[PDB]
Amino acid sequence: MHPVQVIAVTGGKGGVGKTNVSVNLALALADLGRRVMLLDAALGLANVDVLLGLTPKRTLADVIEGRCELRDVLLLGPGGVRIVPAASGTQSMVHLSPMQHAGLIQAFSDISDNLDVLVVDTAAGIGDSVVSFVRAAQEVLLVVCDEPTSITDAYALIKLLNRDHGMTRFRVLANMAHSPQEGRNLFAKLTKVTDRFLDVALQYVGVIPYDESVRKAVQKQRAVYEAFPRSKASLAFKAVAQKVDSWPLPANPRGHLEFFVERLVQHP
Amino acid sequence: MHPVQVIAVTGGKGGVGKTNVSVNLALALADLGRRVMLLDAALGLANVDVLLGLTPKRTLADVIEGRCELRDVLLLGPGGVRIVPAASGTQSMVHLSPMQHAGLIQAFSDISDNLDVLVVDTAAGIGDSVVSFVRAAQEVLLVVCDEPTSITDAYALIKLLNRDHGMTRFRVLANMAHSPQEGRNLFAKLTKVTDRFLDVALQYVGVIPYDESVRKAVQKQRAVYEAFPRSKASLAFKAVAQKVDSWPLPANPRGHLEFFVERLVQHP
Amino acid sequence: VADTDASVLILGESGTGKEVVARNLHYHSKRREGPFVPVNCGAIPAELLESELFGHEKGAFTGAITSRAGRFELANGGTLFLDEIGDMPLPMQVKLLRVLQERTFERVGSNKTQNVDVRIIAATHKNLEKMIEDGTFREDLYYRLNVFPIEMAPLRERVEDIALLLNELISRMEHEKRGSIRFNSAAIMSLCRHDWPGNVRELANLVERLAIMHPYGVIGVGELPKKFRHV
Amino acid sequence: VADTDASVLILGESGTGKEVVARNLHYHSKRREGPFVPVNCGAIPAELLESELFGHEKGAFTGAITSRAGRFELANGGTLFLDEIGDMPLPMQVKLLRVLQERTFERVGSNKTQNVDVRIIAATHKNLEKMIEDGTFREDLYYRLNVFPIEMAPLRERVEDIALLLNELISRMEHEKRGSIRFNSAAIMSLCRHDWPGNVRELANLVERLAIMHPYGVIGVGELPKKFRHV
Amino acid sequence: VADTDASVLILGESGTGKEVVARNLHYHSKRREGPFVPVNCGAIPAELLESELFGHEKGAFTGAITSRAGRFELANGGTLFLDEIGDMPLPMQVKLLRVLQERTFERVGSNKTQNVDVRIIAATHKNLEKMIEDGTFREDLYYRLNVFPIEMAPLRERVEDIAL
Ligand SMILES: Nc1ncnc2c1ncn2[C@@H]1O[C@H](COP(=O)(O)OP(=O)(O)CP(=O)(O)O)[C@@H](O)[C@H]1O
Ligand SMILES: Nc1ncnc2c1ncn2[C@@H]1O[C@H](COP(=O)(O)OP(=O)(O)CP(=O)(O)O)[C@@H](O)[C@H]1O
Ligand SMILES: [Mg+2]
Ligand SMILES: [Mg+2]
Repeated sequence: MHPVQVIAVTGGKGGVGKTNVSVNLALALADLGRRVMLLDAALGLANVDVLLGLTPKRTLADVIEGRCELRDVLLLGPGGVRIVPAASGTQSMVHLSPMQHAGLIQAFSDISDNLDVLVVDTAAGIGDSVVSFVRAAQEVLLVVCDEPTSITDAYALIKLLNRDHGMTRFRVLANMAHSPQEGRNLFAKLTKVTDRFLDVALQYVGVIPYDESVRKAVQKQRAVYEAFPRSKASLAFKAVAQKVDSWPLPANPRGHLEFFVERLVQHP
Repeated sequence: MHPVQVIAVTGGKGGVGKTNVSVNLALALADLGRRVMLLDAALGLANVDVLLGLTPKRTLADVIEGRCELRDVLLLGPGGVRIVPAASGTQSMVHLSPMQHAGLIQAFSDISDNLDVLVVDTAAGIGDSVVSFVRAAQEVLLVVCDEPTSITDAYALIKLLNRDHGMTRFRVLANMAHSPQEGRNLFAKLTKVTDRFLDVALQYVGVIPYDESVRKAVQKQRAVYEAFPRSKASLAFKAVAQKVDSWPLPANPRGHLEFFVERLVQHP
Repeated sequence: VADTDASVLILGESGTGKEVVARNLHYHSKRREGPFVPVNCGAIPAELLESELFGHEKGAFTGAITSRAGRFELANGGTLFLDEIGDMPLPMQVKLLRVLQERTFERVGSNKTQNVDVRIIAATHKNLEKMIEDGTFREDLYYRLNVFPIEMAPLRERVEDIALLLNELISRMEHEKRGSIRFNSAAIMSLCRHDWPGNVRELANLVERLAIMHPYGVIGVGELPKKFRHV
Repeated sequence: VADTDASVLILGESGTGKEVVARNLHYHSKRREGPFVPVNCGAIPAELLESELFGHEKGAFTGAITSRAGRFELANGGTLFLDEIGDMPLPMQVKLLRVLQERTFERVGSNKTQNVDVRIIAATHKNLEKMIEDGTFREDLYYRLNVFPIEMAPLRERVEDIALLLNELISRMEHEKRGSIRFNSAAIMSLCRHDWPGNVRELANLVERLAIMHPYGVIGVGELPKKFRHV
Repeated sequence: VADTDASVLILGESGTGKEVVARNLHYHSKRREGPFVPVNCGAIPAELLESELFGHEKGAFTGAITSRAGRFELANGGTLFLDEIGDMPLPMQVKLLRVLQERTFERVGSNKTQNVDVRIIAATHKNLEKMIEDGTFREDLYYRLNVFPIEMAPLRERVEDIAL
């Protein structure tokens, strides 16, 4: 028994590689030796199963519609990572009430085997589902690219969270950067904007290089960590995962709704 | 007085280049000589102003919050295109009721000067706002990339619209393709899936090549059509705009809510 | 019925061509110079139907940002075609009956009464009488709308007309400029041997699909996409 | 009942013509100069029936910008016609019995009692007794109203009356210069063998439809709609 | 009032101790063996006050899986203590006056009238007269209740009692 670390991968801007970061970070953390569960919070449109080549028989639409419980929709994905699949264009998953998000987050407490890693792949945008899944996670990892639109969207998400929920600690990961100096400069620009308007704490995690092996892996419907384990992107993901494993574990519950409050209450 | 053509740029998958296609298509259609209005349907996160380098004093958040009407938020963008700006992380625009979308669509009828082009850049995903803005448009242009995730997302959007609203006609435009055969093959795959499960009409519009001039334009916060008017992407956009200008104009109103029903009723 | 001012109800199945009948009725009436305003009650959410039909003022609800005219005022001097009247909510049925009876209506969030003279042409594919029997439809509104019923017949019951419909559909594509296509006798016979649910909608959908797929071509038995060949 | 001012309960199926009976009683009694106010308890939404029947004062509810007065006060010195009283909810039934006996009622948002002198002619199409043993209708209200009952029979139980009804309908249609129709013996016999759901409204609607269809001609069995043809 | 069974109205500011006065009247009257049922009108939501005070039968509303009986029948042969009666809405005031005079009331979802013998001790902290000329409280109910008024003074007006 131990507290479970929950990582929300977000960034607001679409097409920045949130799903790739989620999947590859999950496989890398499983490689270091943790029991990892990956949740596809893109509830209306599923991409984790597409990138990993999985064809789930039961998805979360079956859980919400009540045909099955939450345990029997788990899939054993690559590297031992257990996947919670989402629906793809199901009318009962396009938009859910905050009560339904609360119920789904609370129902995850039935799982008591993962080794303090639960990676949550939020959808694009700053909508209600994204905010609900980010606020429920201990760590918030923002994937940003070196474009004005991505910086603006990340700043908007940070400003929303800080203004309306008081969040102040954010992790930033650069993706599709053509040089380490590009990632450093991107972090510098994001921090410049945030310091100019806000008072929040941004921590640089690392950089994932632009690598065409990722594109080949997506075309093959497999993960770049397992399809091309010796590529630059795979090594960057391994380094980031080593950095992520060194993050401090949660110790005290907060007042709002969050994943696995049971383990955060009884253990201390 | 004439009916106004409305073009909804969509595709479900984020980061496929919906905003770039919207802006560049609007600029090219203005180049052919039409009065074009571009609407940023990305209501929670504005990217049209970011890509075009504009800093609007007043946005649609001011319209919905009631400080100003709709005419005075228009901005004269590049090439004479009139831009309707959206908010960037405003708490009153993150999620709007269907009543608010209906009011905003209906309020556009106050504009009676554009030459039958109104381009609507919808948000990522298959959410309520995207569907509302697609259903109100005469033409639905889907931007798809040669990736399993993009094909799946576009198929999900088509399946949603066909199943729950009865649409059967869709335009498909390929983006970031490294060869014309790549665009043809991508269309073949999408039509294969749709034919295997649905009965809908997909029309191939063209292909926009992968061009780094677009990336330079995004970095410069200007449009590839005006910053690099002789690039491959600019020529492709010009060809597509010529193809789009040859589309049949609307002639009869439909029963549901749509842009400019007044012009579709009185003119016939 | 076209030369008189009476409420027409067009009964049939889905995709049987009711809008064409309504437009022909409007064009051969005294209201030829007026507008034709269609309203689909199954393509508008229940909460939006009242605002769409009646209009609203500057502020009437949490989304009204301007004052606009509804489709009754849009149809002033013409005909209002309410398609899929069966899925209209019951309160909206009551309000529509009141408007039809008193000939006056009020915008949502307003207290000014306006008079509009419109011709009502409603369309249905559901068995209304059964709906009154279950109480999901109002009998009084039914008998106000059923002054003259026109019953359309399924394409499976008028199989000998399929070729003429094909030629007519191909004909209109000459005017709306998306191409042209021709058929083979064996293909026509195979199409005639089909069940056709959603009669004219599927016929037009198939013709559009084959025109965009194979432009200026000829359609044989194997040219048809799927489930249209019959031994 | 015509010469007595007493509460009337009219029992009959939907469409039998209870409103005309109420008007005949009202205009030929001591109320002939008083207002006749008809209200349909099924038309007003259940949440607005209170404000509609009793009225309300300023700020009674969200949307009460005016002090609109109810139907009972409009019927003061006249007659109020309650149609399909059976769907009216239980608290409203208790207040109706209070109006009937204690001659008082309360507005919405008001803290005073108002006295009105009205005559209540109630109409319903449901078995009120069966509703009483189902625990849905007030039993005391039923005894208070059923002192002078009028049971209007369905047209299918008085089929030999169809010819006279056709004469009245065609006579009015001729008086208003809307045309005339004539039936032969076969058509009348075929109509007499019909079930008639919605009796008199069905008959009048059919007469209007045939006037539109066959003006100035002889109607036989062949020219009647298929649902009316019988052997 | 102790030896008379009559409706009592206790006037006083919030926190003066009206419940103990009601209990003293109840336990030292002819109701000593009867139940004492206190109800705070301001506590029950306005949409549930009908069901709470009068009860309801099966399927009365969405969520009525049981035929729970109201407070008035629980107070039959005893005393019901209405606290802050001033926020109780007008239709409830009319039905309360009906219970006071006609001794009858109706359940939710029921089509029968029930007779209960209860003693009503009403408590409020608002000027009921000013509410009468504001058109918010029933005037006839006010006369029916204010036949035996108990005015409990604030502690700031009886400061020399603080020691006791
Ligand atoms: N470092 C990198 N190098 C090369 N391609 C990369 C990359 N990171 C991401 N991509 C590409 O980005 C595209 C989208 O990736 P992904 O699906 O993970 O993004 P995303 O999940 O943010 C989109 P959405 O939020 O709309 O679901 C794919 O083509 C992927 O291969
Ligand atoms: N034709 C093209 N060639 C090369 N890169 C392109 C391209 N079109 C788009 N891109 C790249 O994709 C990025 C995203 O483009 P854009 O913002 O228009 O997409 P989008 O509308 O899908 C984002 P969202 O889904 O969040 O609204 C561009 O800034 C650029 O880096
Ligand atoms: Mg994703
Ligand atoms: Mg965009």
